[PDB]
Amino acid sequence: CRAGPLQWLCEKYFG
Repeated sequence: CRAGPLQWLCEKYFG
């Protein structure tokens, strides 16, 4: 996932 503010959130939850 793109390194946005929700990088951690995107990778951990949204794949």
